Amino acid sequence: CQPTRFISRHNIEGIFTFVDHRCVATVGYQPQELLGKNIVEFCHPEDQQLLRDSFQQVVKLKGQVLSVMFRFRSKNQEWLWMRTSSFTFQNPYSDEIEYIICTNTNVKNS
Amino acid sequence: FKGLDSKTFLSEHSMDMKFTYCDDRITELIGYHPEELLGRSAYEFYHALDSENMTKSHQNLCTKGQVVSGQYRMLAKHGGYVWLETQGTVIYNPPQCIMCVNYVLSEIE
Ligand SMILES: O=S(=O)(c1ccc(Oc2cc(F)cc(Cl)c2)c(Br)c1CO)C(F)F
Repeated sequence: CQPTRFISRHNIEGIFTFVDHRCVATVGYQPQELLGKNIVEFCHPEDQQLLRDSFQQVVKLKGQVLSVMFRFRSKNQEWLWMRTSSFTFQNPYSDEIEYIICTNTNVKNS
Repeated sequence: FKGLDSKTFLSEHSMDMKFTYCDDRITELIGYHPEELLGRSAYEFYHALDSENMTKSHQNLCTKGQVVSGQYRMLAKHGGYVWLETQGTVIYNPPQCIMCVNYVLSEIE
């Protein structure tokens, strides 16, 4: 039985710049409801600073994976536990700013 | 008991909803220092149960140009929530920014 998961890309600030349509089954939103918003806007107030600090560190970790668990507000206004695994990508043929790639899975907290 | 002016404060936002200015009155009322709000979207601060209603109110502000929010909760600096009603107005130029007149309906809960 597959976990429910979807990919997103963010800028280093946390704003969704790409959202895989598997999000509709995972959290209920159409990709265009997430695009242009900061992931922290969907995050439980107790988890928002950890999520900001996580986006801040992933760029220091030399392209290695950083994981975070946090409560994400579904389209039904319910808090779902999400495990986001993130890493940076920067194309070495260029000097363009790195962006962050995330995989977002609904997980159990137990 | 507080007088009307003391429960009211103005804020300004970019069209992406991020704070670009907030009156210092917010500090006594909700705990935030204005400069800590700057660059963060309004959406970071709505209670979950108000979120969808605010999104709809925002659409209305963008289609109509002015809207009154009706009653919502802002996350307070040290946790809990304060109830607010806001009058929002879009300032358009030659949209440029959104001006919010915010009235506190409750203490931190
Ligand atoms: O009334 S609106 O125009 C509106 C209301 C609040 C808004 O921002 C604030 C200002 C605050 F002081 C605190 C909080 Cl939590 C949010 C904003 Br931005 C709008 C415009 O959509 C509509 F969206 F509700």
